[PDB]
Amino acid sequence: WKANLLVPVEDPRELMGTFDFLRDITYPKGSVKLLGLADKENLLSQLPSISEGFQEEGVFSSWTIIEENLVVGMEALTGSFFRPSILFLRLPENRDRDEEIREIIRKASMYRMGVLLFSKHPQAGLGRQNLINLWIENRWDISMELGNMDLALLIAYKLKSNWKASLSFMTFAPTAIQAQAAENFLQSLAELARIPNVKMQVLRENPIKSSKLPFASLHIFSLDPNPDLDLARHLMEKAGSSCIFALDSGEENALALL
Amino acid sequence: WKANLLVPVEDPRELMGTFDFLRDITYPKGSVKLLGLADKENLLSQLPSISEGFQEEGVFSSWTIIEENLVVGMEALTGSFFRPSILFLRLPENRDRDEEIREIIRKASMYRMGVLLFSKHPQAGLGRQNLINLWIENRWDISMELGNMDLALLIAYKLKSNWKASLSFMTFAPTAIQAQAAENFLQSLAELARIPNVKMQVLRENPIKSSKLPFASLHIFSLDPNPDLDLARHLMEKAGSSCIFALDSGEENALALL
Repeated sequence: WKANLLVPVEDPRELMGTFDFLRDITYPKGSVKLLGLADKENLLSQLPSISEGFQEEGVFSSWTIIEENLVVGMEALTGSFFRPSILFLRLPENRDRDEEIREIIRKASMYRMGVLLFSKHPQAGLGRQNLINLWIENRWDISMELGNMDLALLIAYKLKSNWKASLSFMTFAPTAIQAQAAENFLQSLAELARIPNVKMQVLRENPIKSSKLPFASLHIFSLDPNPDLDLARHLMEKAGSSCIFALDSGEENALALL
Repeated sequence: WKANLLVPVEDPRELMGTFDFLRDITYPKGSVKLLGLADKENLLSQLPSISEGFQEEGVFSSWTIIEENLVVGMEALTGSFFRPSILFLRLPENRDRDEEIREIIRKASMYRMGVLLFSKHPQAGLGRQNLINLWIENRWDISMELGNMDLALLIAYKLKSNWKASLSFMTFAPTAIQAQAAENFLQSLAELARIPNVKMQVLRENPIKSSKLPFASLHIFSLDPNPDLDLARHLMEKAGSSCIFALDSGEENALALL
């Protein structure tokens, strides 16, 4: 599997702060397209250098300069070489952009694109990068049709591998019968995907409802096609660590890759 | 050389966000003492785990729980095994604590302690950790008595080595005669300290006065015994990347180590 990211950049300093993480998602032979948006930040000077940096660190890369611009950005991707694309967005602390962000997210599916929405904890950042939780939504038999969790799983596996971190699958269930089915589903997923040393937790309570989350450097969730961005922010704050939210294009088949 | 840090911790999430950097300063066989200050953050649960984490990652570590407390913290260090100590402080964005911070810095020298003051850029963080600038104050013959720059140099060398980053020595001079002397001093320092592949820049203007700084992942400066914390903040903002400020205990002899 190779992640090909479209990364809008307004501020090159934010990009520099995210470089290693973008690299960890895409290494090896994945790709990163830097889409520079407008030039007080002198993107013209910085983007080419950062793009060359990705190449030096084993990831393919390109850059261009200049919400309507994101649509054009994705539209331009259509027949490009670097295969299925994924839109990488940062979830800001300020809510001033939630509507555009939501609109961008809604639009990305139209262009056969997955979306990664990254909510980096302002104090912890990615911490020790040694523990990853993949949160699997209450469903429990395994069809290749995993529904909206293929990108989440692929990212979990990729970061497990690039960070050499421990990975846990987390879910929740209302009843004993459902809890058992969820346990069995998680064990089957790990077994099919051939991911070793995965720990499973089936929780009594939903992560949105609980007071605390089981600790991780990074929590991976699925992103609802019609997301509550405040819910996303709340999860990160409650976790006390970084969260990433993954919306499928609908074209990924994680198991067939893994 | 082995850095033995005293690290006050009020918020374990900030500690998690700084863990790798503290490790990069102290690895290998350096040490980190976590001094937990007061318990809504449940330091009692988190500090022991983080301390064990340092040990796992090849750095010695200990922890205790509970401005007056920092003085006691350092006072307690007196005859402890882990040799010369260095106080590690974060420079917050909010100025509410500058006076206490300044007082702490002033006090640290009394206990034969160096001080590292870290100003992490809120967007760039440590970026790609591939370029380090060591800023050497306008002086130019080499005496073992480098004055207030021994800790700065040792940290530059340590991070160069642990990040496998490129290192540059930066300085400034008012006249051609002084510029030549500074060039020669920097070449001599690199040669004596046996640090290879160091690039030297002698600038026309002071870093405080210039509009922009030559780019680095991390700028290392000396910290004035009586520091202007706003000047420190300004340097980081102008740089667009992280800065660390190092005040000597006065007992370090960097060259004799390097």
